[PDB]
Amino acid sequence: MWFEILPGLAIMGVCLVIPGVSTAYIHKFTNGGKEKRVARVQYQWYLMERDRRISGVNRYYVSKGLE
Amino acid sequence: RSRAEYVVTKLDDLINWARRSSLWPMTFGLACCAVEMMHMAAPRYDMDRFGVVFRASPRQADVMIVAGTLTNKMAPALRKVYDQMPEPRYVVSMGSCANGGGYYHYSYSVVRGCDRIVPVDIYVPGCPPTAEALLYGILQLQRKIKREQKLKIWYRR
Amino acid sequence: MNLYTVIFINILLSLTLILVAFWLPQRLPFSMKFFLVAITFLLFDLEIALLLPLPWAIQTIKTSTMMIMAFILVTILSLGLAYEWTQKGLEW
Amino acid sequence: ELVEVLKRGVQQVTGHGGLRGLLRVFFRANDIRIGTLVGEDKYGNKYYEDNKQFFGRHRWVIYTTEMNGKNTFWDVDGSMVPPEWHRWLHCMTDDP
Amino acid sequence: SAFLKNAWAKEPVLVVSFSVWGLAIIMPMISPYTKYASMINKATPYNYPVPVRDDGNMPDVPSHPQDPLGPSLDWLKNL
Amino acid sequence: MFFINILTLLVPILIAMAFLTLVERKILGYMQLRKGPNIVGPYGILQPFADAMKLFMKEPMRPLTTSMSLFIIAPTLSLTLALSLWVPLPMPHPLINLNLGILFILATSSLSVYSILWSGWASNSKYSLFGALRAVAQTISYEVTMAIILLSVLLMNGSYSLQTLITTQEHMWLLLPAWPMAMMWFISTLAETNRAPFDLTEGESELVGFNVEYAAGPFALFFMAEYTNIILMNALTTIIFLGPLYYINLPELYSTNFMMEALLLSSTFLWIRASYPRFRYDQLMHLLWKNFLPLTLALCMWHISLPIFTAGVPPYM
Amino acid sequence: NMTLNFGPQHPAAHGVLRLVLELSGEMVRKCDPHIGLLHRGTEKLIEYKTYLQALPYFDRLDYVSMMCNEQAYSIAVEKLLNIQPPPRAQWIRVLFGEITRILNHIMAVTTHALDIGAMTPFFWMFEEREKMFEFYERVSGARMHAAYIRPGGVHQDLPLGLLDDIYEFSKNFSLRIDEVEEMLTNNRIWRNRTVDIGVVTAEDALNYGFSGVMLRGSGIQWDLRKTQPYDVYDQVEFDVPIGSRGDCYDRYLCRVEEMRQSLRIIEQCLNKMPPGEIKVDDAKVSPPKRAEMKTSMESLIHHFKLYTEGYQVPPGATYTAIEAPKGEFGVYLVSDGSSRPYRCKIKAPGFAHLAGLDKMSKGHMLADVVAIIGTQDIVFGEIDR
Amino acid sequence: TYKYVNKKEQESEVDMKSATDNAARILMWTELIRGLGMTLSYLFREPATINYPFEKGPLSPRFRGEHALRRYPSGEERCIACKLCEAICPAQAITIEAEPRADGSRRTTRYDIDMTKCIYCGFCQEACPVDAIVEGPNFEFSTETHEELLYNKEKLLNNGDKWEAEIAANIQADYLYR
Amino acid sequence: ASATRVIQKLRNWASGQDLQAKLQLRYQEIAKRTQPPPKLPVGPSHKLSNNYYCTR
Ligand SMILES: COC1=C(OC)C(=O)C(CC=C(C)C)=C(C)C1=O
Ligand code: SF4
Ligand code: SF4
Repeated sequence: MWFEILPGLAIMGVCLVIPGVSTAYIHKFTNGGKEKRVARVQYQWYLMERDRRISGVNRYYVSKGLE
Repeated sequence: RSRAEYVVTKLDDLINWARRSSLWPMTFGLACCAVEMMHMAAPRYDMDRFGVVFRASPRQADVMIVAGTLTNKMAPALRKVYDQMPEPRYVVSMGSCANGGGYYHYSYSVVRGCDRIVPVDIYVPGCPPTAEALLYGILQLQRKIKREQKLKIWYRR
Repeated sequence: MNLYTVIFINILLSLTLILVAFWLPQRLPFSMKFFLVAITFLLFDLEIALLLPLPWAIQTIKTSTMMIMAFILVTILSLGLAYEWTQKGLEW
Repeated sequence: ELVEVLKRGVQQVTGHGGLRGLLRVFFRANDIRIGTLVGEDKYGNKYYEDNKQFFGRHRWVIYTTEMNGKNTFWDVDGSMVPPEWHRWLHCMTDDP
Repeated sequence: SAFLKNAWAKEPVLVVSFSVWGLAIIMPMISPYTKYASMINKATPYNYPVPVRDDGNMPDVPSHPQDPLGPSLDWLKNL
Repeated sequence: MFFINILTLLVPILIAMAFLTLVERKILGYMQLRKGPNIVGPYGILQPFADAMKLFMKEPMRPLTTSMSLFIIAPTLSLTLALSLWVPLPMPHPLINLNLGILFILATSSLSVYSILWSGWASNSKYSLFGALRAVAQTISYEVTMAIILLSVLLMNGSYSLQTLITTQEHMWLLLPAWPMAMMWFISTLAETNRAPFDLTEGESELVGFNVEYAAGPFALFFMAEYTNIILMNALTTIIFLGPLYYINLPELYSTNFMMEALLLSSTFLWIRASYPRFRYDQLMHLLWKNFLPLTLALCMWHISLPIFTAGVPPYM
Repeated sequence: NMTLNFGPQHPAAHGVLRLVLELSGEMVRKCDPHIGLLHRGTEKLIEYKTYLQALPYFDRLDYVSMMCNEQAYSIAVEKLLNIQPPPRAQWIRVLFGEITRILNHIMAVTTHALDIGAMTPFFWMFEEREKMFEFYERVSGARMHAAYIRPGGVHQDLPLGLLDDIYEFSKNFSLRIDEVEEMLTNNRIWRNRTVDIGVVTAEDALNYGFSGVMLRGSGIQWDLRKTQPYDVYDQVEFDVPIGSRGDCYDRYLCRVEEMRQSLRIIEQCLNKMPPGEIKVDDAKVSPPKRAEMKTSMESLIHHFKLYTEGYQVPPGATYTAIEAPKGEFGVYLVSDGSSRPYRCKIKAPGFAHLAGLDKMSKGHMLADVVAIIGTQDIVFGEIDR
Repeated sequence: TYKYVNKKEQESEVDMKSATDNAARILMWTELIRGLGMTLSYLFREPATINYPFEKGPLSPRFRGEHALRRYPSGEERCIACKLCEAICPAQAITIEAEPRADGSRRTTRYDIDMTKCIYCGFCQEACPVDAIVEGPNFEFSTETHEELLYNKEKLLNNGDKWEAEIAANIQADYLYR
Repeated sequence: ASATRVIQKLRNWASGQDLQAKLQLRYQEIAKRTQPPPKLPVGPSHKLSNNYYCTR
């Protein structure tokens, strides 16, 4: 019966969600719980870099009004 | 278990399983035995289930099933296709026309067996060897492929 | 760099396979049609290029000229195609 | 509806002995289906019949673990079936 | 016309093909929004708007962004 | 961590590649009244790994008349480009997001046509050269409409970055609009992966050309490549035209639906293969240059006009 | 012109075919098919074998239409013996003859598609084909290569359950033709691959001796089953499916219709099969019954002589043609008074058809040739003999 | 009685409605979608394949299969070397030479069926007066070496003893027919 | 057979035909094996009188 084709599809599927969940949590871990900034245009890289200089060395650390 | 002998027995068991599970056969398609296998490829006795490829080019074929009479004009070819198949390769002779000359044994245009042209591993008997009968023969090839111990021989050589 | 890292792993994975694959085991076919296609292909491929900047050009303040230009390009090439059809070309 | 099919499925799985049995069948016979034992020959082969299924698959044999010495756990071949029970399996005679 | 008909039923791609070619060559000419594209894109502020000195002779320029003077995009709003 | 991510994208995809093969051999089976491979392993799950091992062990054959590089470069290039094109794909977050992402995918695909050309010249047998020339032509032709169909899309997306479409398709799939091209993207995706309706690249009844002289490890690498592509192109359909729902709070329902739509459209080309006879070589090019290219070029203009007079010019960035 | 041979191993070559093609580019300008790769010496071996022991050879000439082939030898030998089969036997030969044309057509239509690239039609029908062989096996003991149709009458009576089982197969078979009907008859891809390919004009078809669906496909109205009714084809009603134009599509459509028309003939045979004996009662021609040879001396003598020596058919020569599924299959049996034949020229619908490939495949691509061989339903056993 | 297949009875003049219906057929591949539906339908049908080792394709009593020589219930082999099984074999497979046994009975010193030569016609089954040579049910006798396929009297007699119970049942079922 | 109604309905529709009425797989409709013993009829020429071969 067709249901036997499912085992194979399942294994494919599980192996196609891993990548999307993986890439989207190894980003939120490396960037400090905040989505990796996407610097499409320089302004953004500038702002990002500015952030680095503002604190520690990493941009993800984010200083606030209390600074 | 711990012994260079045990590791070399288990790993061929692995190598033999891979060749056994995936035999991609290449049928020349001589005479009528090819039909009695087109029935094996068909739904009542699927061959793919067992890991058998319905259609495989010589260079990608593990098993050659010679179905049908090997005339003296197709002999020079069979050998070529057997010679051009990849090394790990096996031959299954199907039909009393191929394993022996069968009706047409005494003909002037029929080779009396493909064993004369290509070394043969399993001989499947029957004028139209039944399709289960070919499937039993292919399964017998799988039993022969399980028994082979190439790695063991290299170790104790 | 991040891309470089990914790509070299990509080549490595493929070279690894072929290497194991080779290590574990231990004259005049010519039809102008074919050449003609290749040519047409680039004439179209070049056009694809002149059409690729259209996403940035959409935001151009002119707009009228943009479309007037783009429509002329697509129309003149298509006519090229038209004549390709009319002529034995594209009729293999 | 769907529950019914799942139910009959459970019956099948739970039917062939414990998990041990299911694995014995799942891996060597490649079919978890339950039928009525129509007999056990002196070699050890066990024959079953499920008239509900199509003609092709209403009569099956679950070969033995060892025949004439040889281990037949995985290396099962058809000829293992005894000549007496061969015709019953091939539907030559409808009588066990 | 008759061929047109068969063309609609035989080789019914070109017909559609050309039809679109034209409909794209017309809608822009006649539409209540075509003008907006050159405006909506014109308005989008990408480069800093440099302020002009106040000679004090200009009543048109707004002295402050929020002033009631200057350009507005309420057309963009409620568009 | 980046490597971890590199591994998370490539390894799973490769495994998915393998099981697609199994799934292709069971869905085609049940459609043809046969169980398909279930005897090796449980329900055939170990079947893909089994022939992989058989293929690598069998002797790679270097024809007497064969280049030894344009022969080994060709499968390496095929696997490298296909696995590489999974690098910049939104799921929803891309591993290496590239501002000109779709141009990367179009360019990388284009490079695979060489592997076919190089393998055909390398074999030095007539069947290979004839097959390669027709093949390169098919692939290239189906690139010209393939590219124009994307340019129509982009102009309604605003950018070349595949990441933008997740924000473009937050209210409706791009199938509703632009369905006429989806179909034409789907058929072109079928040609570029040399799948069935368009499998003349390597027709079997016709020239049993691409892998004629390729066995064992080389066979496998392209092989792997084709199937990974089969997925990738289907996945690009599932981002560009069928936009999976995106919620910024939970990113995986995007990937969960991406999983579901990709599998169904991957299932569709499997279903197409069993259902249709293969087109003739010229019948294939007759479709693209006569039937599709005029449709695509005109609908391309409609997609430069729809934005302007509907005052909908898409926001860059 | 880049000479290239369609070598035997290739699947589209039916196992044995070496079509020397001259490729003027992809367009093929000339074909020189080199058959002979399966010539077994079938007709020089028959001269050394008695009439019964040569029957088997006729099941192997066209190997996809076994019984219709052995109905041509059986009719010939019967003519030369001025004996006629009993009434039940003639219906059984017509019943088995149409099961064979359904069997050949399922072979021809599905394998043609396998060559073009459609793979599923073959699997659906091949399951319906093993259902059919079973009927051969249940009546003769061999799935194919039965030897059931004997030179005089048929060999053994139908088992007591066969006609019910043939009804159940015929009852549901038409839906199965209907199903590939939907999957491969309107697909633009099939029509394009098949329509307007290998057109053969009516007079050219007669001149090239095509004599088959190839004759009927171009509109010539000739069926040896209605024109020269052999066996009982005079008491069964059917419509010859004449095609109009001759493209490989019209020929496909004709083959699908003949499968449907054969179901109409099979229906009549089950509905009207007479009670009676299956083999003529002359012990001189057909062997005596098992009980009789073991209780009556005249029967043992007749069994001993018939099996050891033979019928000894009277001296003469005959050309008997029957409509085999491929086309007109005829045996020119020349007979001396001896029990073993002198000559047996098997006319093969197929020797003529393959000759037509060069003319039919004119101005055609490499791919068209694969369709051209497919639409001739050529089995090289009949051509090579 | 004839029947035109693919002959258009008349020229239906295009009507917009007709044209649209057709154009839609070409543009939206309507018939192609029809074909996909058929295959999806079977995907849901039960597959017809049989587990080959566990289940076997049905063969009725007349199946010819593999040659065997039977023996009388007493234990005397049935063959009396009349040698017409040799005479009617089409392939020249059976070779028989005989001499009067010590008992004085007629028996075959050598009976060799060359199975590779045999084409399993089943005439030998037919010809034997004592019905000593029978077509046995077994079809699975594939052999690694060509010599094993050649069969002498001892293999066939042994084949006969192994399958006698089923051979007797099969002959029992079909003898009235013969 | 043995298919949940819904699958059957999908089957019948996708195919466009009542495939259930004419299933290909055979179930308890096929002639049972061991059909009764057959007493076949003896044809003409078995008369014990006026059966001279010279006349037939
Ligand atoms: C139906 O016609 C024929 C075929 O093509 C579909 C063949 O493939 C073949 C041989 C094919 C193979 C490789 C089994 C034969 C013998 C044949 O008769
Ligand atoms: S063996 Fe019997 S069946 Fe196979 S080919 Fe020779 S004759 Fe035809
Ligand atoms: S016929 Fe029967 S008995 Fe006479 S020899 Fe041959 S086998 Fe022995």
